[PDB]
Amino acid sequence: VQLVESGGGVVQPGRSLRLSCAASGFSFSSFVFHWVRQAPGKGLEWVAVISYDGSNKNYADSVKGRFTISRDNSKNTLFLQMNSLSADDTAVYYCARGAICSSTTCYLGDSYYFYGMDVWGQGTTVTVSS
Amino acid sequence: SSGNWHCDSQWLGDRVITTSTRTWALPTYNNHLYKQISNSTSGGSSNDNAYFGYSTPWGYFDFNRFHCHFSPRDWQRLINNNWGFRPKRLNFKLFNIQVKEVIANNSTVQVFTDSDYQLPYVLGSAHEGCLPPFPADVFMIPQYGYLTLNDGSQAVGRSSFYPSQMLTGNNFQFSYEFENVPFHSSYAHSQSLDRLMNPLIDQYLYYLSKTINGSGQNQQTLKFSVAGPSNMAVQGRNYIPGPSYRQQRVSTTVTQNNNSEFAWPGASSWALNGRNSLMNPGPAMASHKEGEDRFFPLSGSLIFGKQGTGRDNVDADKVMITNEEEIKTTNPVATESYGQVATNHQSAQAQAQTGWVQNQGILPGMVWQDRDVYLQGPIWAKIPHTDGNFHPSPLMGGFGMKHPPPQILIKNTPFITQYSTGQVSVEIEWELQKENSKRWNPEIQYTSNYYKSNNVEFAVNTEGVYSEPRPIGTRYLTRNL
Amino acid sequence: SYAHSQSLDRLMNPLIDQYLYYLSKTINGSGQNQQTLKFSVAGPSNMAVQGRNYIPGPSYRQQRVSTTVTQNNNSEFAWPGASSWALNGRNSLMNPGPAMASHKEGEDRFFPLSGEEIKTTNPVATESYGQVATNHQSAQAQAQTGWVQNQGILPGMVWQDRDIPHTDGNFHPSPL
Amino acid sequence: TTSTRTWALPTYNNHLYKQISNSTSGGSSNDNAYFGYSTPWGYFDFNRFHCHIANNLTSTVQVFTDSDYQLPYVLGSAHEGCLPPFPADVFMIPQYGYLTLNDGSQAVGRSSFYCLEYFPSQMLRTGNNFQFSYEFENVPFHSSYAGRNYIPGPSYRQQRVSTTVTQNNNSEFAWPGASSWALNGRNSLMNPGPAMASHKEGEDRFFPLSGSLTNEEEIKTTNPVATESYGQVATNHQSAQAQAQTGWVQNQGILPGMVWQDRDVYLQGPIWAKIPHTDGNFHPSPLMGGFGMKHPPPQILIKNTPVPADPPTAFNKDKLNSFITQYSTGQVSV
Amino acid sequence: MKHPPPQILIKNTPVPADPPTAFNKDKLNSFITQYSTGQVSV
Amino acid sequence: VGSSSGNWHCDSQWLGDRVITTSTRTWALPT
Amino acid sequence: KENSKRWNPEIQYTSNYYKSNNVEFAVNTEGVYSEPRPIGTRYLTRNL
Amino acid sequence: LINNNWGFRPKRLNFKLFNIQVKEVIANNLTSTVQVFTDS
Amino acid sequence: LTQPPSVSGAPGQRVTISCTGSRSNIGAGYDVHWYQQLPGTAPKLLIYGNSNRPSGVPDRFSGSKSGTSASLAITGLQTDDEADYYCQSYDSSLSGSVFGGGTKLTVLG
Repeated sequence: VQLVESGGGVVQPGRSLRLSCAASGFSFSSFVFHWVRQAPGKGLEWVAVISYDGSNKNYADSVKGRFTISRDNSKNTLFLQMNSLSADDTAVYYCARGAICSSTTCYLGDSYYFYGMDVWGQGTTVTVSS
Repeated sequence: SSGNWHCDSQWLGDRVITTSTRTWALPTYNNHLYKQISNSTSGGSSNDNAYFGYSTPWGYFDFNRFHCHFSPRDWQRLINNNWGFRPKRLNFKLFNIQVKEVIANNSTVQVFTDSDYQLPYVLGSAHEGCLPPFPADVFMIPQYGYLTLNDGSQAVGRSSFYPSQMLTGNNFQFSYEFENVPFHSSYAHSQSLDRLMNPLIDQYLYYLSKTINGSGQNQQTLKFSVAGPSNMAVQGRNYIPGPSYRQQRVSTTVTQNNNSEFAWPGASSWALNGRNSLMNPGPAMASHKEGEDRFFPLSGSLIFGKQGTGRDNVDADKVMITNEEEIKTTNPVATESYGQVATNHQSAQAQAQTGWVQNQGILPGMVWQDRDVYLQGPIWAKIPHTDGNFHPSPLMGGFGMKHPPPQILIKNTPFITQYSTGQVSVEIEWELQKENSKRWNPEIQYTSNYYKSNNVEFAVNTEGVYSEPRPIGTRYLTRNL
Repeated sequence: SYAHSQSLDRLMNPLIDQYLYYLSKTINGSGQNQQTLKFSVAGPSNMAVQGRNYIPGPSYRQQRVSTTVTQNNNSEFAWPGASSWALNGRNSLMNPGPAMASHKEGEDRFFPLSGEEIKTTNPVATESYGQVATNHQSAQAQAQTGWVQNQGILPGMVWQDRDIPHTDGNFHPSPL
Repeated sequence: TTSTRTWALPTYNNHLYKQISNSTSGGSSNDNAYFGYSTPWGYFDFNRFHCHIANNLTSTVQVFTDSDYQLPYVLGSAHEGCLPPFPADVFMIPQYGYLTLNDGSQAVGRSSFYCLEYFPSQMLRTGNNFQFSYEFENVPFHSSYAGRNYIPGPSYRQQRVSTTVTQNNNSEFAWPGASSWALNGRNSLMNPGPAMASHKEGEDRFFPLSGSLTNEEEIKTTNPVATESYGQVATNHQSAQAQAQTGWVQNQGILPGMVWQDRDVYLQGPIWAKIPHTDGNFHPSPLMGGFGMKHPPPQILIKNTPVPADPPTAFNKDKLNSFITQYSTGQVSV
Repeated sequence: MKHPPPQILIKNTPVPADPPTAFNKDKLNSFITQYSTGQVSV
Repeated sequence: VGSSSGNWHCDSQWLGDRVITTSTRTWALPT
Repeated sequence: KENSKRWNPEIQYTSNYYKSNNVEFAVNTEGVYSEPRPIGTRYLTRNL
Repeated sequence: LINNNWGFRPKRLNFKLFNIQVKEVIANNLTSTVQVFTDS
Repeated sequence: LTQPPSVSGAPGQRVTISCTGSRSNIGAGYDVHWYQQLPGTAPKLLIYGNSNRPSGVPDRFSGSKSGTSASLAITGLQTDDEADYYCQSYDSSLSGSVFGGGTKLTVLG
């Protein structure tokens, strides 16, 4: 079971770069995926959460509208494309897969509440600087 | 006009009167024909899937789901305040008939009830076609059809083949009387069957604590101990938990599960005439024991589905699963063994041997709770006519009745392309069992999330689509056991 | 004094899907770490899985015997292969026993050793009542099932009789 | 019949409701996990057949019977605390305590706490008296006495134990080899369980491991032996190439056509039991013997009104924890 | 006013178009183009 | 002296549009 | 009483159902009665 | 109350005082009296 | 969701870390999942669910939930146990998960 990342680079403020996560060794469809961003000295920050088949996506507040999420099932890839980066976004990005559920709502089994991220990726450094 | 629009709820003392009016549309089914149907018409490869019967041009009216008669507020006003309810009187009206041709006006609509229960009663099997939960919706009447004896896809000698008031300024009505049924329980017991005891006092009964003196040879001895507070597992009890038929535990976390198909092969079932049928939903048993909430028994629950979900191979998030956790006090867990019996006689030459009861039929002393009803769930079922029955309450939940609400059959009188639209107002009256509890602390009961959201649960979205977010169950109040 | 024109499990309407769903697919297939829980409507095309309110009546399995002396085993199993009850250390044959279908439908040659219109509401005498999961299927081991030879009473059972001593209790006292 | 006795009622828990759970005794087993409460109230238990310093005059006694069955009913657990069988003895009144829901020893939110002070109750000084008349609901007569159409009753097998230790296996099988039932994950010993004969006729030195308090052997007519199978069933089909196979039935649910006897009552044994308030049940007669009832004799709750010691002249809002030592006594006729 | 004149609510009863032959559980999205007129006296 | 002048009444009744709450307590009054 | 015909269900008061050391509005192991939180009256909703 | 009702308000009041005891510092002082009245 | 800026304990002892939470966060009964990461390496789920250790996890690592504030008690502290721990839980009002503020356990040996 593996989860990787790619697409990182030096953006400079104001421009977009797609950030893609290719994954194999597990069924792509049966698991819900998360993106979690980590500043160098700051705790893990949860950037986005996308459900299986990508039917429903609910961003965090800070990034709302300036990111987008696309999940292509056929090639077993998770694509997070962003827009209008500021210098507050410079940090690692981890491709995650949600499984575990907060207990009482497991029966409803929603796209959200699968914040349990059993395994996740190697991360990639996206540095936004002039 | 031959009728008016009645939707409301009247909360009166120990009674509640619910009235629902819906606009409907009835087409022509089978082109005014009766036709044989079977499995071979679909090819019928599986013997377990083998069936035979006939499709009829007739429609029918299915109000048998609770959400037809209770707004989400009323279901809340009900379940939090009361220990039980049960229907008393039914009243039904078919008014404002309109007949169309294909669109221009015209004809009669035939409609009748079966009072003597002669025609096959198809309502209690939880089919779709119910009145729509949101009053603005318009529900297409579902076609009537039935099944009978069969061998493979062929019929057999015993198999059976099956007056109506005619109607545009006419109306149709009847009144129906529910036979006496017990209150469907809507509470959770504070105490568990094995915790009934007084923790502060000893019993006067004894249990056998030591069967040997120590380590060595020839140590056999009999030592007895008073059953008492420190050891509560061994005490004598007057009653035992209800019956059980084991279900395979399923982990709602995909990773925990086995990496092979096990849907059918590892499912519980009952066998009838060489045809195996999945045991669904089965006897009432608690879904999961406290400490694991993520597992569910395989068929031991009623699995509904969310709005916009349908047909084949939907994802896990789409379907909503009911919870039977509250009955964990008096009942064995669905995916756990009933208990243990001894399989042999201890000799001096042989150690005792035990075995895991997978399923247990009734024993004297067994008590149980039946399967909870849900706002989206069915109301009544029809007790079959047989020599004898036991605890006729239906296994999906609701009120078992030997004489349940009759069917209302309807069809258009015939060709010209024709369909009929109309109105329906159905009125059920319920008896309430009030909450007498002396419990000091405030109890758990239904509430909406006060936090901000994109939408309101149980309200329409920006496209007008209406959806019910989660299964809602009756038992929120607590009684002593 | 009559027989049913409907089997217990076919009481459904053939033209309408239930609003109930079941577990259609445990495994996506052909791979390691490839397990997905898909659900599907219970409907006419699959009539085994639908939810049902009532289950057929109790069973205590009878041994099977056939009219043709060749189909039968070449040994005498009349007493050794009989279903009995044991009362005060004395074994008594179970005759006729509870009411069960004498044979599966289509097969007229086989008959219960101590035992046919009840077949719709009652399990065949020779056939096991059903299956029960005998463990938890959780990765290390696949799910297992047992065979239930006899089944007591359960809420939601309905059954037919065959076509009272002074005691503290009796259930369905109608004479066997 | 009539009984009259003498009782002495102390002050329990310093007149305080105190939460209790196995964490006080350490609770090393999941089987024994419990969470519940204990009250300063006492209560009267006559539920067994053989039942049938200075003066402070102003200080009072509090008594009420709970006729709505709103409190936990502890009289059906076969506890000690009975009236003495011998009319001249003096007995002590057991403290009232109950239980509620738990996960482990900790409380679920569904747990229910009850303040008995919050029922209306009667207060008695040294001159007042108390009486009430309970009317029993209809129950069946307890039977005291000794090709087929009917079959013997149900069975849940017990392991057989010999009275002479040499015939018993050299191992600890009290709990390991015991019979039990599972409830939300906790295993609970099966006691006594179904009513069954304690031995086969002709072997009197054998008893059920947990099936008997005594010997029920009088019922061996209509009931099978606790330590024996219910009987045998075919497990397969015979064929030309497959011999007939059978297997033993170690537990047997109720079957149509069965007849059985209940458990006997003893001079020492209990009389009644409360049928739990539920959806469904079968043969409600209690398994420890005696008369099953939905509405048994109500619990008679009793405690002494606390009399505080001298409070300080300045005002202090803390509930008074200094009480005058007091106890009561009297006569009980039933 | 604490009790002004009550709001007088009005709408046309929706009349469906031709329903399909085989049953479809989905609520009806097809209706006949229509409006109503009349007299109001106050 | 040997007479009790009142009982212990503590309960609540739910009747129609009314609710009747009875609270009894014990007090101790110094000088 | 309330005649409210509001369709969606109200905000009510509940005791959160989760395993806890003690029960709210009950007595701790020394019998000290405790009111854990203030409870207001306003839950049901009206129109303005 | 707060879950099922729009409003409440008190109607009547019924007050009682009984089972008086008087102590002396401890034994019963049986002849002592207690002054109690309301200002209406 | 707030964690101590630093926690410090000596080898062979019992260290505890606790993340207090809001009603929108932990009042609802939502499970609190704990994570650890050795510095400069991908974080690993530690205590999935309220108190469960997954396959391939040391027995000593144990945590619970009470009130609004979950706690995590490590027993028999080892050198390998010095790393950053992170308390996550779902927040209702936000509608997205909120991780904690981060913590660095200090093995004092």
